[PDB]
Order: sequence, then C-alpha cells, then structure tokens
Amino acid sequence: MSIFIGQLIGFAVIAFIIVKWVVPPVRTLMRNQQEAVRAALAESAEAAKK
Amino acid sequence: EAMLAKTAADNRKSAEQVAAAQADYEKEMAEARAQASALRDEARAAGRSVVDEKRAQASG
Repeated sequence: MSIFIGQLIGFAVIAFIIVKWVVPPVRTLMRNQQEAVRAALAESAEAAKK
Repeated sequence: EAMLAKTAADNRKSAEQVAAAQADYEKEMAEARAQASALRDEARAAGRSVVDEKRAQASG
C-alpha cells in the first residue's frame, strides 16, 4: 500500500509538470492551427465576395 | 487545399478582371470617339463635295 502512495505522489508530480510546462505550449500550437485555418476560411470568403 | 487554391486563383481572377474591364471600357470609348470623328470628317467631306459641284456648276 505504501508503493501505491508513492506512485500517487509521483503521478501528482507528473501531472503538475505537464500542466505547468507541456500543456501551455501544445495548447498554443492548437490555437495557432485553429487561427490559421479560420483565417484561411475568412480569406476564401473575402475572395468570393471580391 | 482546394479551397486555398480557389481563394488564390479567384483573387488573381478578380485582380486581372478589374484591369480587363477598365481596358475594355477604354477600348469602347476610343472606338466610339473614333466613330464620331469619322462621322464629322465624312460630313465635312460631303460638304466639300457639295461646294465643289456648286463651283463646277457655277463656272459652267
């Protein structure tokens, strides 16, 4: 049961590290991709209007 | 990819079509003005022929 506590603290540390350092950059990458595709769609609409 | 290629070719088409429309408008303007000038010149030529035959008749 002690090893269960050890792994639980380890997983808490892993989750903290993730949400602290990995989640922000990957979320920003997803946002950048979303904005790129959104801008592409907007440009296509503007081209049709033009 | 097809939407992006469309957007690109469509923008190019509009960009050349504005210029093509302006060129066609200028071309028809020039053609109409040339026709008007030809009308004026033909009227003057016919009048000159009229006065020339008048000169011939009066001389005779």
